[PDB]
Amino acid sequence: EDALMVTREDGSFLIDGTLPIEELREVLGANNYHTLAGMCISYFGRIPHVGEYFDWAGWRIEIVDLDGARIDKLLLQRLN
Amino acid sequence: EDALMVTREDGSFLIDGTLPIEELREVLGANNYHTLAGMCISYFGRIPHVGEYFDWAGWRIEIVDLDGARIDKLLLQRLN
Ligand SMILES: [Ca+2]
Ligand SMILES: [Ca+2]
Ligand SMILES: [Ca+2]
Repeated sequence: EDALMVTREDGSFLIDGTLPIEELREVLGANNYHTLAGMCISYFGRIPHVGEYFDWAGWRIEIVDLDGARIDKLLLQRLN
Repeated sequence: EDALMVTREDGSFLIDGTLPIEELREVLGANNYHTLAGMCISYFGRIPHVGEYFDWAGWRIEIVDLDGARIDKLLLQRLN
């Protein structure tokens, strides 16, 4: 089944909302949530629009796909 | 229901694979397919991996989310 994380040409990451935060911490070298999508909902306090973003642990996390209410895909880019 | 197209902060577009090609042509100012996902499958001749891309009509089209076999979200960026 679908890869949970993939690397783009520029080194940024496209990541499934279900990735556990523990695993996210490990792969970036960087509660009321235990997954990436959960962390997003916690931060925005609502279901974010695609294209909204926030910064966390020296990374920018941008919503890139929703499936209905599900935060399905995020883009992670290291802050410059 | 879900927006078919959204604009990112840098002006690039995140677009649903179901967007018809006619409508895509209009929004970019730019068969065996009539949708964006269809055009992708036609180009690759297989279901592409997330992060694969091609150039078409002065734009780069990058796969950014799959749902199983469905090409669910694409990133469109104007070639520099
Ligand atoms: Ca979607
Ligand atoms: Ca997906
Ligand atoms: Ca999806």
